[PDB]
Amino acid sequence: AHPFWLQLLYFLFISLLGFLMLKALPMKTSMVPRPMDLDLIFTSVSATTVSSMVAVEMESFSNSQLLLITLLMLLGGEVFTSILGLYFTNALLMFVVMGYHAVVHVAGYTAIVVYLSAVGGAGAVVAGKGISAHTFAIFTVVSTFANCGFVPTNEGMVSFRSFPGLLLLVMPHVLLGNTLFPVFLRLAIAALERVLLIRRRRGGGEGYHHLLPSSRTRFLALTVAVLVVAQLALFCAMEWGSDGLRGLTAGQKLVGALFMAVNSRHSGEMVLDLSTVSSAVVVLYVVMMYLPPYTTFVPVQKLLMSPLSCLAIFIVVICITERRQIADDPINYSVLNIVVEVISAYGNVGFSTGYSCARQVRPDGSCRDLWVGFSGKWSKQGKLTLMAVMFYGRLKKFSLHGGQAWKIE
Amino acid sequence: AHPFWLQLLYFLFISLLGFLMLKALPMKTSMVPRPMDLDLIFTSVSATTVSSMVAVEMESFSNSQLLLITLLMLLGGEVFTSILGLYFTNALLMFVVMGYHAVVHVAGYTAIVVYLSAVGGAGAVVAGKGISAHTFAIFTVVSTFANCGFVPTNEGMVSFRSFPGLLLLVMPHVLLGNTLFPVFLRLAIAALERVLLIRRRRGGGEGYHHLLPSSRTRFLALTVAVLVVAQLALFCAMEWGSDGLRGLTAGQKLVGALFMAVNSRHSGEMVLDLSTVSSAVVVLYVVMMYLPPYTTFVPVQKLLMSPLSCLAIFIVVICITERRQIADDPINYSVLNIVVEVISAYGNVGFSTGYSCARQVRPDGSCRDLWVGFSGKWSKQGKLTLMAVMFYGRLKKFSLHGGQAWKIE
Repeated sequence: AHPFWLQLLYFLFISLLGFLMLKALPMKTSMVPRPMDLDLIFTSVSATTVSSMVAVEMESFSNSQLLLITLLMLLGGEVFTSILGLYFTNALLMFVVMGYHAVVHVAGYTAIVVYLSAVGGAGAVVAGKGISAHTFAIFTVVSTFANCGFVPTNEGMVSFRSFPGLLLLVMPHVLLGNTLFPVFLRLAIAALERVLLIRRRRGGGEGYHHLLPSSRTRFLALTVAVLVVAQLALFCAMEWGSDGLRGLTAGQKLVGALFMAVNSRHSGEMVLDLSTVSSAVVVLYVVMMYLPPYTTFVPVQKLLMSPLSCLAIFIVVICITERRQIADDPINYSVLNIVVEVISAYGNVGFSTGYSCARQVRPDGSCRDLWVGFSGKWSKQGKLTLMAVMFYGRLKKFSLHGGQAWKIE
Repeated sequence: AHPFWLQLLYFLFISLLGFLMLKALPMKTSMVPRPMDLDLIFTSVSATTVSSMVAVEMESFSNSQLLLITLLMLLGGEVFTSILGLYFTNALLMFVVMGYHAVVHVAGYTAIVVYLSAVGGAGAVVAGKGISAHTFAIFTVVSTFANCGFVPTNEGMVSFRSFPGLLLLVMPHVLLGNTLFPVFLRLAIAALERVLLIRRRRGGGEGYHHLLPSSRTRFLALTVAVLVVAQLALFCAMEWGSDGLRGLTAGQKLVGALFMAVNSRHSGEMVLDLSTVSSAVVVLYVVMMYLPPYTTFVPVQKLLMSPLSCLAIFIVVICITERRQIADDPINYSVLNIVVEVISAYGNVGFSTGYSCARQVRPDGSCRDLWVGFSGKWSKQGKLTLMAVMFYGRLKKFSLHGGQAWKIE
């Protein structure tokens, strides 16, 4: 069995199960009609293929569907699908990877809740939202760590903006579950060595696709900081006296800047909104957000097309069939925003510029803009194509090749 | 001597000489003040690195500077720089390549002028422009064939729109000088064989970077038609009842559609305007316009970055330093338009969406919009960065590698 097919079926079945059990469960309170089936399946797909693509307000979700999405996105986190693959490849490192999965989860949702309760601060916010502190902590942890980014509140982290606690206490899980997974894996195996030599020193790699040679661990930790600090520097050199950053203090704004820079890689947790930000920053986000997480700067089948060519074709489709809204509301439906959304689907971040109705070239009729955050392109065909891009991007490691026959000079 | 350095100096010196002799020569009539030095050097760079980037109206150019640009873009056409490289590599195929250069030029500017004179039709247009029929034919031929696209008239080919003569009689030179150069080279060597075997059959290639194995000639002629027909089909399936295509007949509109599809690769001659065209067509143009001309679908130094990464960095720069106009006039300065311009500089097509002032979100003050056609980003820094992209894109064959150290999963 080709692991591509196996994981495709895994994700498809888990998404279907999540969608069904999300449809069944009660909705928060009773005054919100259940969203159309497409929105629900979109939320299930986003949760499974750890990303975000909110597409449905998170304050319109019960405390039961919150746990459902918790266990729908955990089953779909990178480390888990890695453990589930090791199990089949084992029929001993699986034990340690699962142990650290559990350890980091426990630390996360036993520290976030402690911060929430002990020091009130931004504790009344979640209480007003109707989300329990325990459920909020669980959802955030199983999201952020799985590098999903789904936040319990409609605001996202902008509600927790102006409070650095849940930003520096959450991001470490972004840096502990998706990109710097091998680095901390090796670093903790170094401590475990007190008691497992064959896993450390160079060899066959134990057939573990998420383990790298020691050289590449340190060299991938370099690419990260150099990209994280690059995004942080650009965002602090462009959007520092911006309109969406005025009421924050210097430290309480740099916290959000670092959160955005770190999460932009493959987590997708937003504290700002990607509409009042210069296009030279969202372009850098797109560029640093298309890159696969184990992409390293090492200074030391023919019918398939390259991932960038596939993204080009998908953007071509999104623009080809969602006309009459690009030509009607160009500011909101700018090809920059379309590209950002498509490459968020592909990169499994879930960055979204939203659909602030104030940006319409001309306000027509009743525009009671929802707080979904750019629920795709508000067309069924576009939502389906975006979900296809999402599924193609989750299993990107099995198609990253491409090209070949497209032979350049 | 690394040929990259030699050709860089060649292009730099030729551009400087062209700029100086363009500054010296009289301007058309006397009522047009000479454009600022940056615009003149921009025109020289565009002519040298066969592209377009009009940046200065062509009806404000004398009949002497027209010949200057004629001989400034010929010296810079791909075939010529290939012959000049063969000369140095010869210190016999140089003779045949030069012969066919001359033959196609002669046919072009002895047929276009014949069509212009014999059948009046769109002959009064150029007469009104003030451009002589002979000079118009020369400029068009030395442009189109060198795949430059500079058109003598301010309109471009939209003035010659509604007249298929100068569209199907010019495009063949687009398909005879840049992309299907090797195909016709081999096909004509087949006829010459009547009299040169070692150049045809597989061997060392004679060190000719513009010659391909017979298999790749037929396989590159495939990629072209399949891309040409793809662009033609998309443009005819989207922009066929458009506003900028209403007054044309079915055949007289399909002629322009085919002209746009064929020229979009590496010529850059516009009959329409890239503002009243759906973004799903300009996106396809960008995708089919970043590809190098000898790119084939074959179904049978560490500090450098990949060409797409370099383009990403250049677009990041263009957006980073040309702020306050993206946030002030988003419709005209859309990142889609910026990307189109940057990848036109890189691909050496010279496609330009123009700056129709009607597209401003709010018309402020006196906007006497020029007919330049998107003279860069109307900022000196942006014009310089665009010229740098242009020079980096002309000698793309010497940097197409890149990446390496950026090691993906």
